[PDB]
Amino acid sequence: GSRPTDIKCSASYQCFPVCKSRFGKTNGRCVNGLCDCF
Amino acid sequence: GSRPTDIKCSASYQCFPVCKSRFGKTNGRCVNGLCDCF
Amino acid sequence: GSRPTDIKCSASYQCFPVCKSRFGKTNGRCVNGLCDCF
Amino acid sequence: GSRPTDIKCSASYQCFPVCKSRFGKTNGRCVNGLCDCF
Repeated sequence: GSRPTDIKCSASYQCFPVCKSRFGKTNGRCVNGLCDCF
Repeated sequence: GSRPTDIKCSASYQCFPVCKSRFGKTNGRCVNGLCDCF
Repeated sequence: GSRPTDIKCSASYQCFPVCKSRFGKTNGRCVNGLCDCF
Repeated sequence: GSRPTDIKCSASYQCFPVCKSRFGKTNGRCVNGLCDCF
């Protein structure tokens, strides 16, 4: 499933290292100012 | 070959985590406002 | 425990590659303008 | 000991994914607007 985070963002490119590091996930999206990982 | 994305960018440095995570590619380029991976 | 860096930042998303590269750590936080890793 | 790049940057945090992807290197520095890796 998806993993929402508390990491703030303004663009989805910013979410890829977070999503990889924290959850081993290879897809990230910046959704309402927060990284969401899937 | 190259793998285009829907990830918006304003500089090529932004594309490296996306290109690595999604496709295992070691180069990203911001091309017409979108990340391209190779 | 935590490992400080002198890598400058304005948001915590920026610190994830730094913390991974330097210390193998999967959490980064931008704390007073510098990456801190844990 | 460094590996220079043609990747444009404004801050050293931006160079960590570049340096990892291209050269397997765990340190990046933004030097005169370009990523340098070591």
